[PDB]
Parts: sequence; structure tokens; C-alpha cells
Amino acid sequence: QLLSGIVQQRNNMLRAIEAQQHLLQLTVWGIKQLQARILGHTTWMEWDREINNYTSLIHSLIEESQNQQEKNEQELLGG
Amino acid sequence: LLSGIVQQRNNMLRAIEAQQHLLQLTVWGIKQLQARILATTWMEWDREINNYTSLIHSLIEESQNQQEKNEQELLGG
Amino acid sequence: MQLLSGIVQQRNNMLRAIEAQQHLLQLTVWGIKQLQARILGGHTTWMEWDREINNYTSLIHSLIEESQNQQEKNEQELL
Repeated sequence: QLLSGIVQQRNNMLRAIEAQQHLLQLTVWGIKQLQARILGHTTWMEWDREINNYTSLIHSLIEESQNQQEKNEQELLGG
Repeated sequence: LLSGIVQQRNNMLRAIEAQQHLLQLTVWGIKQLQARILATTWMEWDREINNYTSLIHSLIEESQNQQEKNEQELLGG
Repeated sequence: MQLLSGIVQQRNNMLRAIEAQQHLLQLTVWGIKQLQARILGGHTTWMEWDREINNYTSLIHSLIEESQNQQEKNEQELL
């Protein structure tokens, strides 16, 4: 019931943290590329597409985490 | 009828949400730099960074306080 | 009995992962600002930045992996 739903919620939040870690690593890559130029456009197109896909996945996982949060709260009410 | 562990507010998911706002701000910042390197609004970006950074650290601190209360309730039997 | 314990134990590692990812975020913000002040010695400082990224990335992957291990234990307990 409630503990089951909590465990299922943790799975989605953990996937979101993992996907956000990937997004972080992509931002680290972009910062490093620009720093090496200070001190191609196809590669940046690939960077943009990886950002888009992981951002889209994260928003999906957040939304499903939000949906499970409401199910859990309604599960707790009334019991 | 239940333990407070299973009812407390999910500030962890709130932190995940706010960290995604920060990530998307850093993506925007990187994209602007990229457009000039390869060839005001930045105060607004700085402000938004600071606001979400302040929010996230508040959620982390509250999540840590919940964690301490969760552990103590486990110990209370 | 043990499921509630495992749920609490996982929350600790997931919160630690979120904290470590926040420090990674702050490091990327630092790098973005350094490049922005340039547009609109330092080699050692950037190596120090690179070293902090690596240390926090390694910590995050460790906390994620152990959060996943506890997720599996929790799911198996439910089964």
C-alpha cells in the first residue's frame, strides 16, 4: 500500500538524480570546451540533442514522481 | 495511525525540482557563451542562480532535519 | 520492521547525493562566471576546479550506486 508506493517513488527520484548527474556531466563538458578555446558546430548540435533528451527524461521522471506523491498522500488519507 | 516518516513533506523532490531549474540556467549560460566564443540579462541570470541556490540549500537543510527526526523515530521503537 | 529502516537508510544516501550534486552545480556556475567575465597562473586554478569536479563526481556515483543497492533490497523485501 503506502510503503510499496514510497518504494516505487524512490525509484523514480533516484532515476531523476541519475539523469541530472548526466546533465551535469554534459555541462562540465561544455564549460571545458569553451575554456580550451579561450585559453564543431556538428559536435555542439550533438551536445544540444543530448541536453534535450536528458532534460526531457528528467521532466518526465519529475512528473511521475509528482503523480506518485499524490497517490501516496491519498493512500495515507483514510488508509 | 502511521509513522511520521511516511507522512512528511517530500522536500527531497522539491530539491530535485529546484536543482533542475539551476541546471537549465547553467545550460542557458553555456549556450550564450558558446554563441560569442565561436562567433542586463546576465544580472537576471545571476539573480535567478542565487534565488534557486538559496532555495535548494533551504530544502537540503530541512531534508536533513527530517532525516534526523526519521532516525530518532526509528530508534524510539 | 526492516523495510521502514531500509527506506530511511536510502533517504540518507539520496540526500547526500543531492548535496554533492549541488556542489557540482556550484562548480559549474563558477566556471560559467569565469568565462563570462572574460567575454563581457590560471592554469593551476582550473586544474583545481577540474580536480574538485572529479572528486565530487566520484562521490556522487558512489552514493547513487549505494542508493540503487538499497532500492533493490527494499523492492526484494516487498516481494
